[PDB]
Amino acid sequence: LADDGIIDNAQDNVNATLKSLTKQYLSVSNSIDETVARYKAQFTQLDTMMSKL
Amino acid sequence: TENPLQKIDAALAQVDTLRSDLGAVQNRFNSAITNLGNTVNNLTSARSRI
Repeated sequence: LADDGIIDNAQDNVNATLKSLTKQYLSVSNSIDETVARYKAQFTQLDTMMSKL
Repeated sequence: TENPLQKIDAALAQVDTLRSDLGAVQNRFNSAITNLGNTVNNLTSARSRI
């Protein structure tokens, strides 16, 4: 139950790992946002050029 | 066959080495799993980005 215990170090390592994975999730989320922004801008461009034609 | 104490010592050593092998295999497939997961997520991120 103390800090030196296997369970406490286990849960400390678990929270550290999930925080690193949360940083990775933030990276993937911003990449997703940028890619979606690009695709939606091109989709609006397609809509405008189809409206002209 | 006398001297059972050394045989008990051998049995407990066998238990300890089975524990060690179990942990070795555990971390072995943990490394394999994290490597394949990294490969999968890298592939999907590269595919979506480009």
